[PDB]
Amino acid sequence: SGFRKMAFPSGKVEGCMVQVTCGTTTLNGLWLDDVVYCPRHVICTSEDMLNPNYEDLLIRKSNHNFLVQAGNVQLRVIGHSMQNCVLKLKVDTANPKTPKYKFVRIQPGQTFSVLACYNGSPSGVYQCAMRPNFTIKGSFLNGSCGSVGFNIDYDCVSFCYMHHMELPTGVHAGTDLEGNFYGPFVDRQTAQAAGTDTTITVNVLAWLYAAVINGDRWFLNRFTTTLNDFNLVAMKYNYEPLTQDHVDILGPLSAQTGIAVLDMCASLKELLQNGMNGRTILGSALLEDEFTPFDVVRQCSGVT
Amino acid sequence: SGFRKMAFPSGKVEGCMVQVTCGTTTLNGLWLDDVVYCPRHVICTSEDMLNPNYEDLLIRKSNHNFLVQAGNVQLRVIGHSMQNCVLKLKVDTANPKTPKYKFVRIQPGQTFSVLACYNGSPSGVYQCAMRPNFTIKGSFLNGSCGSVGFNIDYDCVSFCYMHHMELPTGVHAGTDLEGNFYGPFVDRQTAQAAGTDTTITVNVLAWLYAAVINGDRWFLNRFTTTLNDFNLVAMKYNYEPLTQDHVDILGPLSAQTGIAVLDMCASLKELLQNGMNGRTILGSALLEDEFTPFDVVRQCSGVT
Repeated sequence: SGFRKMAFPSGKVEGCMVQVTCGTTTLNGLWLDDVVYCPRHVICTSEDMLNPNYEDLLIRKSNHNFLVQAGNVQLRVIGHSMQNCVLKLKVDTANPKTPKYKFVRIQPGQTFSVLACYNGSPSGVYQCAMRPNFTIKGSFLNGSCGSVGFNIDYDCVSFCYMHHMELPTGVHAGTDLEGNFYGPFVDRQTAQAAGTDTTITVNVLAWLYAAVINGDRWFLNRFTTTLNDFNLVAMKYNYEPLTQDHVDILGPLSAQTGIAVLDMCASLKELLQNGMNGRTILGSALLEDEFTPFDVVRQCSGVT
Repeated sequence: SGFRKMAFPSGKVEGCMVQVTCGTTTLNGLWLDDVVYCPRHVICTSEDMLNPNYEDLLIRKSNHNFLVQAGNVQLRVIGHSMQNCVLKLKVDTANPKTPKYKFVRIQPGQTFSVLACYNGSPSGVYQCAMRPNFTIKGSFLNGSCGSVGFNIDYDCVSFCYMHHMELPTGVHAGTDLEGNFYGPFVDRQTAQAAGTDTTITVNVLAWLYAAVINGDRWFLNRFTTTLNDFNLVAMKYNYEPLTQDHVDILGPLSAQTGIAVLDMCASLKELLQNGMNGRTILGSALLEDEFTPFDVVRQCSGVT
């Protein structure tokens, strides 16, 4: 019993973190096989960040200008290339701690663990969601760039995020491991406003199922609804529309609890309309949306 | 910017987790040097848990009855002893991944990371606090016993908790690594009710400092208070009394923000009396008390 914002164990990723320095910029790199992946803005001064031409800045850089340190041992850089917004530094040594891995590009609403790093050294691990506006609400200071987001399926690390940018609003933007930004963001210090941070409806419903499983049941009401009726209310409250695909994904939690998805929708509808009235659900005074249906099943079933 | 419930990177602890089986009971062990530490209730059937005599049950157990598996390799048990509520299984092999470590007994209000494990395999990491009633609000299923709580100071893991028990209220109880329960709890399936779960006042104040640092300032008011006046209000709201020792501990955050501790107390007093009025602080609708002043400084300064 109990339900926590739980991150993946970070060890497999800790084994991959390195320091990358180019001139006076130091950030983090991900070392997988004989390639170190890092944000291309490693090559920028803060002056350059205002209007960088990455291809032109990169011409002035040689392999030996990229200083890669793993622990307190230097890696030899034998090649470098730019792929979208990441650099790939080819080193002469395969990371002996390379886990089984994949690069995945996640969808908004999907959750992942972040290993916050500074100078190639892990400081902390926390759980995030790709927001519907393609920001993430992280905890990142100067030097945190190249920190990565990931999921683990048994022994396979799926890397889904690399940290590049903080927006003036103090929310975060970054890339998949192919260097493609999530959403419309760019690695330039310019006006970049985020769109509406809508609530991830399917995740709230999952978390209400988590609450029922863990004994928090006060919000279960006598009502049901339809997807169309629920969605009129979702729209009004800046919740994402619920699809039949979301209903299908919640099936296992519906089955485990015996509460029909549309009945839980009607409970959520009343919570939106009435509020919590000073009550809590799983120790929260607001409706939590950074647990996926898969997260709730995993945590409630104890997958390793 | 941003402020997250952040756990220590778990890798150093993942390297220590093993499976312990005695008869039909399987739980987790901590392997440090040539000793495996596990809950003594590994020797109990669920029938035994109703009224166990551990010394008498232990007489019927030999070294070879304790099956210790690290990955998919068996460790040879060459000795066993009971220390308070833990067993110490001496094995013939020092854990080659033993980090620098200490055993510490933490005080209520202190926070730590939990590596939730099943069958010696890590499932997740999350942040906890030793509650003022000496419970913790964890996420633990059958098989999670022997999962450990820890802090890390650079490269030294301080182990402070081992998971033993879920109370009928679905809150958690366990020991330090000397096998001494936190609070009055026992490793027996009996009536054990928790006392008042008071709010860790110094931790709330730390988290309000975190909020100011991270741009959330709407709750800063024009008032101050005294420790005695604040404490009259704390008492009424089931907050722990604030001491001058707590004020001293908040000094660095006071200094960084220029907000006197007693001014932040007066802001907290108004929040208690007025509520949040549907507003949030660092994405929470309630006052968070599982960040210590040290946690806020660490996360806000990026210690590795």
